[PDB]
Amino acid sequence: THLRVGWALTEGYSPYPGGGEGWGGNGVGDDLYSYGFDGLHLWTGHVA
Amino acid sequence: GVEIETISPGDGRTFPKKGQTCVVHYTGMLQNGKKFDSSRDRNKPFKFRIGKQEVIKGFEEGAAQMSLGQRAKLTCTPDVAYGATGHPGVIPPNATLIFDVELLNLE
Repeated sequence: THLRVGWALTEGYSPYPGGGEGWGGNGVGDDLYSYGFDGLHLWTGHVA
Repeated sequence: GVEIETISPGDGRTFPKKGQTCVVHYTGMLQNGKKFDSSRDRNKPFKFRIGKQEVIKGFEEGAAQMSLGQRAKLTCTPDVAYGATGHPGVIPPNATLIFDVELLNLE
């Protein structure tokens, strides 16, 4: 189960439910425009 | 080299007694991000007894360091796990492994 807390831009961050990028299921931390962390580790640019 | 980082907290006191089966759920994936096995997909808890060489020695050691009701992310050195030649068609040679094991029950 996935749950991230963080912030995002109004233009760069465009979540489309579907393929996205990487393995799929891109959240706030996956987008480089947005910044967020999930529990233990932070997420920026789709890398933990 | 095993590094047992704690994904979530589990009762610290409980620890795997020697010569006892450990009921675990594991989701192993490669270093680069490719996922190759997931015990949740099999819908059955994988069972293995500590002290035997059935499972990878690094995995058994990490489970020994792990505690009941606690999930962790642990990395196994390729020399420990399928060093010279990997499992054919599954793990490439000289490649590291990443696991995610939960010790739900010890019975």
